[PDB]
Amino acid sequence: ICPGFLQVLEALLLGSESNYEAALKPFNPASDLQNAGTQLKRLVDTLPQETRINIVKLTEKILTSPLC
Amino acid sequence: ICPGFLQVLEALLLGSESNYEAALKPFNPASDLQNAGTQLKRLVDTLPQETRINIVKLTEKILTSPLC
Ligand SMILES: CS(=O)(=O)c1cc(Cl)c(-c2cc(Cl)c(S(C)(=O)=O)cc2Cl)cc1Cl
Repeated sequence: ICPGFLQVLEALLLGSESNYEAALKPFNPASDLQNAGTQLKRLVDTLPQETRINIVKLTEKILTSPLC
Repeated sequence: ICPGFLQVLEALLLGSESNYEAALKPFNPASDLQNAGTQLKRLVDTLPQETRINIVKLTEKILTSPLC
């Protein structure tokens, strides 16, 4: 799952549209499910710039939190 | 990283607030980084109900996509 998911990590924060949904193509998200992923991208293109590098530089401290 | 991250998966979609930030406590997200995680929760409490079970039932089809 690590590999199949980054194309969405960028299409989500480092993307704007077309790459996020097209990135979900290989995942063939259910109907509504995909719908939620589309808006998921909007919320990303609706925040400032620091909030962008933040959730991107934040999801790492929450998931891949270095240190112990 | 699989384990340390679900407390946020629920605090994010199955949560509203306090559990999401408090869930990031153990991850000690940087300053702004955490800021982005706070709004991250708002965007979740700002969508309908199907969009909620969707991104939750969607992030699985994108990441843990069954089948091949
Ligand atoms: C399935 S999806 O593509 O619609 C999706 C939706 C969300 Cl909310 C996140 C997400 C997940 C988390 Cl945990 C955070 S955070 C690092 O702010 O908690 C931010 C975001 Cl945008 C990630 C993805 Cl890939």
